Amino acid sequence: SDFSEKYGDIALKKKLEQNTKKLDEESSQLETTTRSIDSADDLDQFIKNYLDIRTQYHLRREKL
Amino acid sequence: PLFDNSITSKDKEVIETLSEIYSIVITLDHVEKAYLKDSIDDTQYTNTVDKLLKQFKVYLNSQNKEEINKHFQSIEAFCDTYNITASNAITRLERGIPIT
Amino acid sequence: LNQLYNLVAQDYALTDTIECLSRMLHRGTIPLDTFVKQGRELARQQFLVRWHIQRITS
Repeated sequence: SDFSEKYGDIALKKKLEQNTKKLDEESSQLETTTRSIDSADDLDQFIKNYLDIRTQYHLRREKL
Repeated sequence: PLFDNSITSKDKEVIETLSEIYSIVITLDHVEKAYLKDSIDDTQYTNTVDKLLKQFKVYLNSQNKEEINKHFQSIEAFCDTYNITASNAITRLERGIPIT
Repeated sequence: LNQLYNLVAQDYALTDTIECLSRMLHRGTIPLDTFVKQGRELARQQFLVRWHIQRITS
């Protein structure tokens, strides 16, 4: 009740950490995935997703 | 609460306007940087910039101009009111010409 | 409550995207103009977000 408590803090702090790593990691790879996008249809879908993603990054980062 | 349910129909149009003024400023600043890293070439740069610099003056010198300067005054200022960083832009703006 | 919290992320996120677009433009990926269009459409969006915070943070 006392330990489990102060250890719920560590409990999350580590797993969130990973997502963050994971997300930034992703956006770098996603940048490398950059092709013959003349499809302004697909460029938008790339944007949408990068944006979408980054939102999730900062949101997490924020917590801590 | 996104839009205040007591925000003038005419005001809604004014926000939309600022959103454009903003849009110009931050965008321009990049263009310029890109040109100082050759990414874009002169031919390209001078048209596009000139174009922007023109567009800007128009937004302010729109019919509903009062409200602009009003809640969102003289420009170097408005750049601070909003967390906006653009050390190039602010020179490309206050000087109304690109290549010089 | 988290209405703002969630919004905050957007402002940063957008900034991050536009930066990326810039990098993309530098390495040629997009034509020198598509950048402007896509860029402005993002910035414009951003402004609203930022200003939207002013509503709350005021």
